[PDB]
Amino acid sequence: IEDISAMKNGFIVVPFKLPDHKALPASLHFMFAKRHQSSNSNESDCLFLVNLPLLSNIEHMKKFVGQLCGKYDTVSHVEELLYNDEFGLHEVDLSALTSPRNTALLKFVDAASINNCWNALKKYSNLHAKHPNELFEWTYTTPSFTTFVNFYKPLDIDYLKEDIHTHMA
Amino acid sequence: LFKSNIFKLQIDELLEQVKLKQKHVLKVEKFLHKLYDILQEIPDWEEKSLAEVDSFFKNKIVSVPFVDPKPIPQNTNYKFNYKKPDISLIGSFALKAGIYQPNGSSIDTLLTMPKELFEKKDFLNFRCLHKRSVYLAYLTHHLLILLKKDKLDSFLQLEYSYFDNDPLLPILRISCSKDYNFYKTRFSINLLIGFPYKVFEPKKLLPNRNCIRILPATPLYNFSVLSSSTHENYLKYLYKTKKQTESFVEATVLGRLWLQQRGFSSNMSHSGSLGGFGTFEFTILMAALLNGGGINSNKILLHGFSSYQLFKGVIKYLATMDLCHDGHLQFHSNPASKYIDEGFQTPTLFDKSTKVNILTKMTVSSYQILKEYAGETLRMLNNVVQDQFSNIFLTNISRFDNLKYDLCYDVQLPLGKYNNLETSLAATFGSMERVKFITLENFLAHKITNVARYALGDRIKYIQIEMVGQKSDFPITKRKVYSNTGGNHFNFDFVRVKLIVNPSECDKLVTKGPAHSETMSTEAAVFKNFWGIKSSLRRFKDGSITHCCVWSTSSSEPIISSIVNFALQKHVSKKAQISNETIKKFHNFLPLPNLPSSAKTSVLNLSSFFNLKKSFDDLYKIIFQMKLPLSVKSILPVGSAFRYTSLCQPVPFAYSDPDFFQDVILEFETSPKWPDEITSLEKAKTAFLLKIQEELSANSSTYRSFFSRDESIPYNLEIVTLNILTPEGYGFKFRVLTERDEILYLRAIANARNELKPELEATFLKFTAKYLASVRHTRTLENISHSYQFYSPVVRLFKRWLDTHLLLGHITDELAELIAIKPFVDPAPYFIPGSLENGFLKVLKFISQWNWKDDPLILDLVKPEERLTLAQYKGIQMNFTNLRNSDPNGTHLQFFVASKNDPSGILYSSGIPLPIATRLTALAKVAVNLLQTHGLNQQTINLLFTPGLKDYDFVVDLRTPIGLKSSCGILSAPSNFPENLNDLSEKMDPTYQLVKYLNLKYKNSLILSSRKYIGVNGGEKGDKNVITGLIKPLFKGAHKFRVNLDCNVKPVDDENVILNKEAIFHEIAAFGNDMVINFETD
Repeated sequence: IEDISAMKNGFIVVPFKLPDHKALPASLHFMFAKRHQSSNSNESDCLFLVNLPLLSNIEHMKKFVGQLCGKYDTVSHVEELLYNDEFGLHEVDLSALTSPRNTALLKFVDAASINNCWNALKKYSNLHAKHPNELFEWTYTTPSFTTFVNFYKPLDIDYLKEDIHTHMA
Repeated sequence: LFKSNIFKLQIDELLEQVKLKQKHVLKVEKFLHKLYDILQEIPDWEEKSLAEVDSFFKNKIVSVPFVDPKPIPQNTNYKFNYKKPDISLIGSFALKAGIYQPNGSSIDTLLTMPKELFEKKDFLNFRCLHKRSVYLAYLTHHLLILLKKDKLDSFLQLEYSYFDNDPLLPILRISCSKDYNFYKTRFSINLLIGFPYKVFEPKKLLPNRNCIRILPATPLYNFSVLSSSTHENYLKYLYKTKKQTESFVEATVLGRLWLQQRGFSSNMSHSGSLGGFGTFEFTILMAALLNGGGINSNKILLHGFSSYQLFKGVIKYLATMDLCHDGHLQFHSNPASKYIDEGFQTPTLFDKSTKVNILTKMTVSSYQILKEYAGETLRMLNNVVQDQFSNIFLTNISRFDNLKYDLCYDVQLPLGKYNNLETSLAATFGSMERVKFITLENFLAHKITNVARYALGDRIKYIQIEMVGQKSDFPITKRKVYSNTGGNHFNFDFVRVKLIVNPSECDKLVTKGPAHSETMSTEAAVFKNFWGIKSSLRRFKDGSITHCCVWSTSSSEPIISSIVNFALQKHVSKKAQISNETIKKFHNFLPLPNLPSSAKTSVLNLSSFFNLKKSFDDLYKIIFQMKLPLSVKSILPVGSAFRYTSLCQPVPFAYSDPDFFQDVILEFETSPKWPDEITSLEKAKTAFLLKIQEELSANSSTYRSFFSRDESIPYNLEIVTLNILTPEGYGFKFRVLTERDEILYLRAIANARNELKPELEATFLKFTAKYLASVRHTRTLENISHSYQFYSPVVRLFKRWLDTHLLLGHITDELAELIAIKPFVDPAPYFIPGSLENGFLKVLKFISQWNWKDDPLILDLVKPEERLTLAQYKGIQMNFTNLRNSDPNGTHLQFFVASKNDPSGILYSSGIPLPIATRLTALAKVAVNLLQTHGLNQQTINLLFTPGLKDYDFVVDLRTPIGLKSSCGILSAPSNFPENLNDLSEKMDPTYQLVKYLNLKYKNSLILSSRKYIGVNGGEKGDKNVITGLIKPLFKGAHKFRVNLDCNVKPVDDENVILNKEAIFHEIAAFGNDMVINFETD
C-alpha cells in the first residue's frame, strides 16, 4: 500500500497521499519514477515518471513527489518533461498526419540540483509511510464548469484571421 | 425454377415444427379405433316425447348442453328420442388435418343426430335443436356407461365442450390429459350432433330463410344448419379434389402456414371473433381455384401447378379473391364450379348443388382485414428482394398483439342474468332482429360496428372485435356452458375492439364530417345522432354544409378514446368505457416539446418543426442570395431541423438543449490550390471566410455567426464553424467541410509513419462520418417523414427508452436514427407503424431478430410506392460476411450498419463494444418480455423505461449544482439569443461533458457509460450525470510488468501490477470533487 512504494523496473514510486473525497476511496495516488538514460532531455540525470495520475494542475506532478518538497524543501531547475497526455488524442496531430511512457512532469535539469528533489524523492519512496505527514495531501481543484464553458464557446475571429493572413504568403 | 427450388429449402427447416410422428399416428389410430368401438355400442333408445326425455335425463349427471333457451315443454310440438348413433372413420383424420404445430391441434369425428331424432318439420323455428339436445342428453347416459369403454381414464378424461363458442354445436373432449390415450398425438377431439344429409332444403336454407323463424337473415343459425347438413358432402368433395390434385397436400400445408401467419383459423368470424379463414376455408378455396370457374368462369388454377407455384398462386388469389364485397362463388357436388362478380358487401359463397353458403361463417368486416393482409402478402410474394420466404410464412399476426395492433379499446360487459341484460347493453332486438342476433356478442357488436361505421366512416381501415368470457367447456351437470363472466349468468365478460384505422383518413378530429345540402341527406341529418351529440351539421369551407364531428387529440393520451367517449355514451350506451389506458400511459411518459398547443396537437402535427425548417430555409435563401469573393457550391442541412424525428420536437426558443444546434454543411467551390496539410489548407481557404464570418453578423443580424474549431472529429481541430443563434435563441451549426481530409488520405498518406499508417485514412473517415451522403440522406428523409408520420413518435419513443435504459452512449447517432425507419419502410413480416409503442416494440423485435453475434444487419432504402437489387445487396452481404469473419465476437463492429449508401456496413458502427451491445440486446429482450408480462398499463410502459442503474463498477448516483433543465427544454422563459458564447455554454450542464471526458480518458479500464439523450435522461433535474461503471480486469488486480507500455503500472506488487484502483480513485477524486456524491476504487 503506502509502505510498498518501489518498483522492480528501476522505478522509485512516490505514493502521493490525497484527500479521499466522495469520488475516491487518505487515497494513495500510486505513481512511479524510473531513472532513464536515453537521448531525451528529460532523461538527463533525471527520473522518467510512470503511472501518471489524472486531473493535472500547475504543480500536481510536483505534488505527486511532494514528500521530497514537503520534507527536504526541494529546489532545482528543469530541462524537459514529456510523455504526458490529457486524453491520449495528441499522438496523431492534424498537420502532422496530413503533411518515456505515461510520464508526468516529475523531472529536473540534472541530479546535483535535484539532490534535494529527486534523491529526496527516492528517499521518500522508502519513507512514503515513514514521512506521510511530510507528504502533501493531494487535494487538487475540482473540475469547474468554466473549462467546459470555454471549450464550447466560439473562438476569436482575429485569432485565426491573423494566422491566415500570415500564412497566406 | 429458382422460385420452385429455394422455397422448398426455406420451408423444410420450419416443416419440423409442424412435422408428424409415426408413433403418434399409431397411438391416434388406436385411440380412434377404441372410440369407434365405444361409439358403436350406443344403440337406438325407445320412442320418447319431450316429457319422456325429461323423464330420462333432466336431472342427470351427464346432460347435453341444449341450445338456448332452457329446455321446457312450451315449444314441445314434436317428440324427442335418442336414436341409433352413426360413426365413421372421418373428420380431421380423413385428410390428415391434424398437424403437430407449436400450439398443437385437435381432431374431428363423424357424429351427427340421426333422422329418427331430427326431422325437417322441426327444422323451422329451431324445434329440432331441442329434440337433438334431448336425444344427446338421453344418449349421454349410455355415453358414460356403455360408450365409456376407452380404458384410459388414468391418463384421459371425458367431458362435454362447446364448438365454435356456441352451445348448440358440441365438442367431444376425449383426449389424454397433460388404451385410448392420445398423449403421443397430443391433440384434442371435437364432435357434435348435427342434422342429417339433405335434412333442410336449399330454399329453407336460403339467405332470406332462417331456420330459427323468430324472420331476418340468420348469420349463424342458417349457416350452422347448412354446415351440419352438408359437412360430409363438402368433405367428400374436398377429398376428391385432394385425390385429383397431387400437390393438394403442399397447398394445404401452405394454406395452414398462411393461416398461422395471419393468426386466423376455421373458428367463428362473424360472431365477433377471429376465425373463418383457416383449414375449412382453404380446403374449399384451393379446391375451387384448382377446379377453375372464376368470376369469368375461367380456369383459376389446375392440378398441374407446382408446390411453390400453387403457394404463390394462392397468395396471389388471396388478394384477388371476390367473396365479400366483390363477388360470390357457387360449387356443385361435382357437376360444376363457377363464380360471379356480384359484390353483396357481405361474405357469402352460396354453393350450387352442395347447398351451403361457404363464406357465411366469415364476415365482411373480417374480410376487410383479411384483404388488407393478403394485399401485402401478394406484394411480398411478388417481391424478390428480401429473403423473408421462411420469415413471412412463420410470422404470426397474433403472436405480438401489441406490435401488430396500434390501439385496442376494451370495456367490461356486465351482462347480468337473463333479466339484467338491458342495463349494460342497449341492443334492442325485436322478433326478426333477435332471430339473427340472439347472442349478446352478435347484437351488441353489430350495433357497435354500425355506430363505428356511421361516426368514424373512413377513419377505420378494418373492424375486429373480441368477446372475452365465453365458456368453452359444456357443463354436463348444469344446463349448458354458463359461467360467472363479468358478473353475468351468460358467458360474456368483456368486449374488446381492435382499432384497425387507416391513419391518413383518421387524421380528422374537429373538422368537416357528413356533407349536407339543400336535399336532406340521411347521413348528414343523423350525423349528430351517429357521433353521439358531436357531428351537428354546420357550414363548410367552400360555402357548402358539412357536419362538425368533435374528437380530442392529445400528446399524452389517445384520440381514439376521446372519439369513443364522444360517440358512444350519447349514441348507444353510457354504461361501457372502452379505452386504451396504456396509450395514455405511454404518451404521457413520452417527452413533448415546450411549445404552445403541445397537448392540443397530436404526434402527427409537426408545425413546430415546419416553422423551424421554414426559418432555416429563409436563412439558407438569404445565404444563397448573398455573394462573396469566394464562390460556394451548396449549403445543405442534416441537423435536427432537417430530421424532425428526434426524441422531442423543436421547442419554442430552446436555450441550451442537447440538440439545440441544427447542423448545416456548407461547401465551397473548386479550391485545390491549398496545400495537403490540414492547417495549411485551412489558412489558405480562410481568405474570404473571415470576412464572411464578420459580415454574416451584419447582413444577417436576425441570425448569428461565429468561427470556432470543432473537436468532435478525430485529429482535426483546425476549422472555423459558425455557431448560428436565432433571434429567439435557437441554435444552428454552419460547418464548412473541405476536401483536405480525403486528399491527405489518398495522395498525402505516404508521409504517415507506422503510428499513423492506420490513422492516415482516419481524417477522411471522420470527415465522411457525417458528410459523405448526409445531404442525400436528409433530402430522402423528407419523403419518409411525409409518408410515415408515426415513425417520428416511434423514434421518439425509442430514443426515450434508450435514454432511460442508458445503453446508447457507446455508439454513434447516425446508426440509431436510421434504424427506427425499418418497421415503417419495410413493415413485412409484421404490421406497419400505427402506434409509437407498437413501432418501438417492432424495432426491439427487429433488433432481437438481427442478432449481432449471429447475423450482421443489412438494409436497403426503398421509397414508399430507390430500392437496391439483389446484386446490389450482394456486395453489402459480402461486406457483412467479411466483417463477421474478421470479428466473430463483434468487438469493433457487432451489428453491421449496412445501407444502400453504406455498402461497407461499418460506416457508423465502429467502436461499439461487444459486451455493451450484448447487454443492451439482452436488456431490450427482457424489457419487451417484462412489458408483455405486466399487462398494458403504466407499469408495462415503465417496464422498458426503468433501468436498474446499479450493480456496476461505479453506481450511477451523482449530485451536481449545474442544473440546466429549463434551458434544455425538459420541464420539471428565454426568448432571445445569449449575450456571450461562454455564457451560453455555461448555461448548459457541464456534468455530462465531464463524464464524457472521464470516460474518454479511461476508456481502456473504467468506462463511464451513459445515455446519448442527456436531456431526456435528465428530465426534471438535468444536473446529475449518470455514469455506469464498466471495469476491465486490470483495474484492481495484477497485470504484466510493462512500464514502457504507457499503462498505470505502479507499486502495488513488485513489478507485476495493473492500473491500481487506489491510484485511479485518487486520479478521479479531483475530477469528481465538484459533483462528489458516491464513487470509490475498483
